Amino acid sequence: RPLSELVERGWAAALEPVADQVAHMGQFLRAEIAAGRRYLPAGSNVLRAFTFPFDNVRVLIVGQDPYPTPGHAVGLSFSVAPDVRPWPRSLANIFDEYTADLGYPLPSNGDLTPWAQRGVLLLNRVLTVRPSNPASHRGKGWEAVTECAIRALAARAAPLVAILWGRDASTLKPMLAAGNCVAIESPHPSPLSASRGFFGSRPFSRANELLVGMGAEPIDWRLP
Ligand SMILES: NC1=NC(=O)NC(=O)C1
Ligand SMILES: [Cl-]
Repeated sequence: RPLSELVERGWAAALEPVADQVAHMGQFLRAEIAAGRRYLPAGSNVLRAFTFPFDNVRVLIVGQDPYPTPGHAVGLSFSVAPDVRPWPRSLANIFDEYTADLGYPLPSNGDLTPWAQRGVLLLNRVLTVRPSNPASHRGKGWEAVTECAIRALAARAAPLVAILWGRDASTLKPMLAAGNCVAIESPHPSPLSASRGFFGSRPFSRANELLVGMGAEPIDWRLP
């Protein structure tokens, strides 16, 4: 199916340079199934981050690979379905920072869809994984797709704040360099850094200070 059927209109235009590579990745996933290997998230969720409007993205959160445990990955980085419990460790850590940074009560569930609906792009650099095999689809072709996405956001006239929660943070920074109104949060602790740099990093409040300083609306980070 063409991009226009898979992703939101603005994203379909932004991702046109990787249209053939996206189709190629569809073929890779089919071949995995044919080879007797599984992948996560579900096929219908692989491109889910790009189903919210490109034009309203104001914050980019970048992870590395999807959750490797069956029933966790849902196509938005770090998110889980609202009936998943206990939360994965990374997400529990994210929520302990959420409460500290913002002063909001602990969320009821792990669904980050409200962030996506408000202009937060919950991107992983690699969009699929073989279950129980962490980082197993590294180098299989997603990187050109997600790089295209990142560079497209940075080329927009609009403000953008980037939060780098993956191992490749240092490879990602240059992709964000050309954007005139792009601010990248540094340093780059990841959720599992926990009290050795992640807690107290204030990613949500800092994003909003930066957006407001650039004349953009803040993100409402509140979760139920
Ligand atoms: N634990 C996780 N690490 C990531 O980098 N991304 C995810 O979606 C989940
Ligand atoms: Cl985790």
